[PDB]
Amino acid sequence: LKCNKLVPLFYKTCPAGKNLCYKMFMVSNLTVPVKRGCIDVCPKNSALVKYVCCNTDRCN
Repeated sequence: LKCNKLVPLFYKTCPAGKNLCYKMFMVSNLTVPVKRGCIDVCPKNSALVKYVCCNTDRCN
């Protein structure tokens, strides 16, 4: 249950209270992640900016 916030800040671990991790970014250089954190509801998306939510492993 360890995740990172954004990238240059990292997060460490945020178990209990939360439920999964999530990242949000848009077209930049070659499809890269921009922000990240652990929450519980992260559905929906858009078209130029995508925001997904991971469960565990490689992301909380």
